[PDB]
Amino acid sequence: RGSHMEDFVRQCFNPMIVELAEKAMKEYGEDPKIETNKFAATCTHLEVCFMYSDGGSKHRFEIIEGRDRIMAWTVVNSICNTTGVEKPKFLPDLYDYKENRFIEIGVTRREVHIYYLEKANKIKSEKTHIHIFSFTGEEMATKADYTLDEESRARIKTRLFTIRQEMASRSLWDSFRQSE
Amino acid sequence: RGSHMEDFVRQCFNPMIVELAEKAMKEYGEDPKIETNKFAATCTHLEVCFMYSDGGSKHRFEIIEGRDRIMAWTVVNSICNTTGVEKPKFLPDLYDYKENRFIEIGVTRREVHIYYLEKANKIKSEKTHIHIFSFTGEEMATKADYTLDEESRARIKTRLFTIRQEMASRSLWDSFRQSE
Amino acid sequence: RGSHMEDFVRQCFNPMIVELAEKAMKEYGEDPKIETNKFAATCTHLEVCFMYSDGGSKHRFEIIEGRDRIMAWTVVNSICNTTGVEKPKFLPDLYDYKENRFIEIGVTRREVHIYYLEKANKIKSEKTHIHIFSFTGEEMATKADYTLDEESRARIKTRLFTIRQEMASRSLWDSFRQSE
Amino acid sequence: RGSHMEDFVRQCFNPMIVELAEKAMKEYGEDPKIETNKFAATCTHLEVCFMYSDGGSKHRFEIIEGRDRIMAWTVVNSICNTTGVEKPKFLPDLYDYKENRFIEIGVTRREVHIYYLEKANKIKSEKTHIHIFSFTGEEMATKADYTLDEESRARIKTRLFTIRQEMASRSLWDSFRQSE
Ligand SMILES: O=C1NCCc2cccc(c2)OCCCCOc2cccc(c2)C2=NC(=O)C(O)C1=N2
Ligand SMILES: O=C1NCCc2cccc(c2)OCCCCOc2cccc(c2)C2=NC(=O)C(O)C1=N2
Ligand SMILES: O=C1NCCc2cccc(c2)OCCCCOc2cccc(c2)C2=NC(=O)C(O)C1=N2
Ligand SMILES: O=C1NCCc2cccc(c2)OCCCCOc2cccc(c2)C2=NC(=O)C(O)C1=N2
Ligand SMILES: [Mn+2]
Ligand SMILES: [Mn+2]
Ligand SMILES: [Mn+2]
Ligand SMILES: [Mn+2]
Ligand SMILES: [Mn+2]
Ligand SMILES: [Mn+2]
Ligand SMILES: [Mn+2]
Ligand SMILES: [Mn+2]
Repeated sequence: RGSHMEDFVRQCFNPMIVELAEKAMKEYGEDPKIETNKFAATCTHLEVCFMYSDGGSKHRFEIIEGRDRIMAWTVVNSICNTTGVEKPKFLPDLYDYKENRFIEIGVTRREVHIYYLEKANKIKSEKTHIHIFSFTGEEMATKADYTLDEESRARIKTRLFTIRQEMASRSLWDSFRQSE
Repeated sequence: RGSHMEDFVRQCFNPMIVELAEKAMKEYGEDPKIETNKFAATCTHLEVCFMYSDGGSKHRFEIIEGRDRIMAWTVVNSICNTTGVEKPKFLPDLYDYKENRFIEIGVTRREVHIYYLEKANKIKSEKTHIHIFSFTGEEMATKADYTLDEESRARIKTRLFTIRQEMASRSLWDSFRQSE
Repeated sequence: RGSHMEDFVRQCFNPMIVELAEKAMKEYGEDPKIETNKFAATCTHLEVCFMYSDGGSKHRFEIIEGRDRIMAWTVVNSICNTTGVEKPKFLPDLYDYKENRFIEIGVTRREVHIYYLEKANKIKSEKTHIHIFSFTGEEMATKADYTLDEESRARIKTRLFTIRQEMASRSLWDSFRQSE
Repeated sequence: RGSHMEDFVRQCFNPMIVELAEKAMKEYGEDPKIETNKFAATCTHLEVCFMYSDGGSKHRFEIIEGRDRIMAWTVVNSICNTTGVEKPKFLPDLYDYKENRFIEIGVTRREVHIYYLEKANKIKSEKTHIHIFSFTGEEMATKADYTLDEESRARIKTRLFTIRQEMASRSLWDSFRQSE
């Protein structure tokens, strides 16, 4: 295919993130060489989920994103069967052992307002906490409970805007923006 | 022997846990290739003991389980001879430098209620703290003092239920359950 | 060139610091083999900046010094575009996610009093926090807010005086002092 | 020489401790192959000093023991010239950046009472904090200020008694005891 977006994704993100995103897309019938915008988004979503899990105390989070579908659901079942929390219909991204709730992390190129609306209406488990990040430095969380402290969330916002700058410097941002 | 339980234990637990469990069983005249249920249980008990020791503050715990019998008793003697705590008749699993007591960690396929009864009656040192975990997500500790915080114990419960699911998915749980 | 200062810098600082200082000087048209005093100063400034970033809590600081000019400004733009802080005219050394301000770290062979005066007058962004260290063990910070706790700053002062002793023992301090 | 004490020291302590003790003894005209009791004591003293430095918060301690005489005094001079603390006449073992004092750590086979007396009378700098450990599990510190918390000191006491047991099991304790 020879996409410019593909070579930028491989130099922007670390090899473990790229490998997990490639495996995730292929598992769902998506090709990272063609759907290069989806390739960038899944890497971005993966890195955001991992910085998020690094922001709290040790042992605080259980990472669901980044596993295969079967093993991700297996850990969800164990979390539900040991904490009594209701089983979510869709795969979440983390579990907060402190607040005892699942977290769905979103990363959007639109307003954080409209994307949360889509995710809140998509998921039926109203117990699942939602936390949205934008590429412009905005965020929005369920009940205005942002889970982490200010500095951990600020790192994610800074990293997101750096990716945007790197994309625009290569004339790839406009195609990435009008693709969500 | 060629046991399905053997190959699952080697892929479920990390190689250091398997090696320590193999050495522990052989030291007591048990063969991991035949007593494959005991092989799974000792690996599970070993991993639970190590996650437990990782749950507290640094330097808080002294790990007794996972050593050879002679060296495990040597550290117990040093702990007793330096803290004044009475020497337990049976080998415990950890020592809590914070609460100044030995901890016996149990992992059961039955009710956490009955297993503690067996361990409390087995040990005569009533000073030794007892902490039981089940594969269903229940726990029970001496004086209702669970030592660690909620999230460290929840990780162990989640991990235990994941092992149960992995066993049942391979049709090995029923033999493991009716073997304790 | 065969400078004694060059061989001391390579044995005093760790190879990653030397490599970053060499790249920084060459990027600005300076040669570490000739401008050996500048070579020592940039290594010292780099090490001080990194010990500083290690002094606070995790995630607290964003390191700007030690990057290439383009990437350093790219992260600054993301920090400004996500926190609303005004863009500084000159490249700072760190960003404090806790106090929400940029930090300019200085290391001087003169009085900490006069060097801050030069840096305060050089920078127009009065929001940028200034923190000066001397080779004699003195420090001076904006609004007397020294950011870190006492022990993290004391380590830097101790390290600075050790470098001075190592220089004087090799008869290189006097040339280094009367060069700033 | 072929000493039993020599081979036990090499299997009891980690190779970095043995190497530092060997270098320390040779620097003072002592041979680890002959003065095997001194070899064991210097390894024990070195390990105790390092567990001690690991007991406090990060950045809290500056390790003086384990360096060459010239570099150990160079760091002492920098600590004194930056904190204003008086220069000790004899090399201490650590510096407490929290309490702003040097620490002399002793390890004795006699009563902690008599050994402190020798060290307090040896050193003239009454500012230098003294902390003694015994192989029986006793300790004694200046002004009853034990610096670290209870659990960090208990680890050192446990480790000391384990070394004693390992020595006595090899019939080397009695020669080690009546050698101090
Ligand atoms: O967890 C998730 N799993 C999805 C795995 C996946 C990978 C590749 C293709 C695909 C599914 O099909 C897309 C189905 C229609 C959904 O449209 C999108 C588009 C882009 C991102 C997301 C969803 C998304 N955002 C998140 O925040 C997530 O957590 C999350 N997906
Ligand atoms: O510490 C322990 N050391 C035992 C070492 C050992 C290994 C292999 C065989 C064996 C002994 O013989 C069994 C003797 C009869 C005891 O029956 C069992 C069966 C299964 C687990 C345990 C005990 C057990 N549960 C714990 O919780 C422990 O801590 C613990 N053992
Ligand atoms: O961030 C910085 N970037 C400068 C990068 C650089 C490297 C090599 C040569 C050069 C610039 O040209 C010098 C231009 C005139 C400035 O004179 C000096 C001399 C010595 C140190 C500094 C400035 C300095 N002190 C700091 O504290 C800094 O943070 C800092 N520089
Ligand atoms: O720091 C120290 N540096 C000494 C370096 C050294 C190594 C080998 C031989 C030697 C000196 O000559 C001995 C001179 C007479 C002193 O007798 C002893 C005997 C055994 C231990 C100590 C002192 C001692 N105890 C501590 O606690 C220390 O801190 C400490 N030494
Ligand atoms: Mn997801
Ligand atoms: Mn998500
Ligand atoms: Mn046990
Ligand atoms: Mn047990
Ligand atoms: Mn700078
Ligand atoms: Mn600077
Ligand atoms: Mn000493
Ligand atoms: Mn000493």
